[PDB]
Amino acid sequence: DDHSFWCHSQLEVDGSQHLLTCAFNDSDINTANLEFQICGALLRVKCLTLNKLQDIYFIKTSEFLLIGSSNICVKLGQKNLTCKNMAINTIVKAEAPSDLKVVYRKEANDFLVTFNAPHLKKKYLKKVKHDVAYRPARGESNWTHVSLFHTRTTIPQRKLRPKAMYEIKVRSIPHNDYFKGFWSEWSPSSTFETPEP
Amino acid sequence: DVTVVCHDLETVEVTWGANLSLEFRYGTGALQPCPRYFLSGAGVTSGCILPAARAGLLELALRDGGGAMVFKARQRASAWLKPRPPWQVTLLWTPDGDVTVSWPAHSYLGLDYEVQHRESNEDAWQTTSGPCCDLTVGGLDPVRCYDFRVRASPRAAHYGLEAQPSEWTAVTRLSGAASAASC
Amino acid sequence: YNFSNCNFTSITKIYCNIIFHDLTGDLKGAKFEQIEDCESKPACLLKIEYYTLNPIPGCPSLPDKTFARRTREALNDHCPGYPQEVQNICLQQTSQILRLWYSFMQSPE
Ligand SMILES: *[C@@H]1O[C@H](CO)[C@@H](O)[C@H](O)[C@H]1NC(C)=O
Repeated sequence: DDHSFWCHSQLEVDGSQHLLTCAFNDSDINTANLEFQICGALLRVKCLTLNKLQDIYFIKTSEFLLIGSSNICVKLGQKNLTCKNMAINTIVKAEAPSDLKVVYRKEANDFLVTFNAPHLKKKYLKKVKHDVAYRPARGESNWTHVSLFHTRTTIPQRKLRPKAMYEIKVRSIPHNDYFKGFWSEWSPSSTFETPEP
Repeated sequence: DVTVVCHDLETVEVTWGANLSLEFRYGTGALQPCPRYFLSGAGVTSGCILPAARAGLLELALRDGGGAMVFKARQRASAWLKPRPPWQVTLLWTPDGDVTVSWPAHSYLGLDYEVQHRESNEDAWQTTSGPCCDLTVGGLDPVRCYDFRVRASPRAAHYGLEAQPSEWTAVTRLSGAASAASC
Repeated sequence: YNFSNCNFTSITKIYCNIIFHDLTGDLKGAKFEQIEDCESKPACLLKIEYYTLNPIPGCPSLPDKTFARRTREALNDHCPGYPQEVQNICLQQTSQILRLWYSFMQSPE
């Protein structure tokens, strides 16, 4: 009997439109005839109803003001089961970085890590904080994390085991005094090999 | 091609290059002549420096001999802002292994500061940015020498897209656990 | 209306992070000589509101553009008690508005 849910927004998804996604915390829930409705802080309309796709609800729209809060309600018919007030601008999930690449530089005794940061080309929210994580590809290790505000970093050779394969991936989160939210999905992982010492 | 730069919200420098003349005014008062031209040996003008006002619209009228308009503009002087570089940069090793970079404030708001560093041994600069008047740079090696430099960068939403960053400060060299003669 | 009671800090964050981008986005590099200035945040907001939400001949749709609706919403949310077409004219007015925002940013409260 728990209809608790989460939502996140994503800006400028396949063009100028923004995406709102919500889902129930409990996946073992009878979603029979349940709908998600968002009202308030919209440009031209009072409310929008989200579209269901398997276990998630979404709406891609131009209507968000990105100013002020909206009520998001889980409804059964005209009955509100649970409503939460939240601002689209404070639940932004960043887009994942892409094109992760690692090059060994012998002259520098290090590894140069580069990736592409999609927010740089967007209209709003251009600056994100990145999180690069790496560890050996085989076996269990605590990931090493590197926090960055740009799209390159270096790893000194000596920091890594020799003659080994590493896995590496990167994610991003909004870093903006107005837009706030959540970590992106991880990039796909890359792997690279370390040389003899 | 005429250029306009507002130096640190103190002066406005207009540069061109016949013999052009410049009139200017703030607001809707009377046009006034350039207070000081840059002149060649033959006495033909190359530019003008005039005072910057922090508010009010600066109208510029650059005319040919004969009285023809060759360039006009009307914007706040700050539209062309280029700040002075920060006056003196300080680097302080914290016990954490961080370096606090600090500088004196400019006399006006709306600037970001860009701090760059790299090993003193032609490698790429690393950048971090923030508002006045300090920030922290982590992960430095206590026994290596680093170069640091800073510039002030007018915020686009505050001053607009024709403003530009200051020159970089002269390099300040840091030595964590080493003397200055190690750098 | 008297804009002296607006929360300028909130309005500023909305302008810097949204409206500024909407304006520059619409102008696409076009700019025009500036007509008016203002010297305080309240006085600039008054002009901004007037330029933004009052239609003018040649651009009747101005108050309906996204940057304009967002301006209206920002004032509503943060100011207590706040209540054919030629593209070149639209651009001219949009350019005036952007520069009044710059004046707002540079002015004292
Ligand atoms: C050129 O114009 C400037 C500004 O009016 C004037 O001071 C100067 O005498 C002129 N020089 C000549 C050679 O006409």
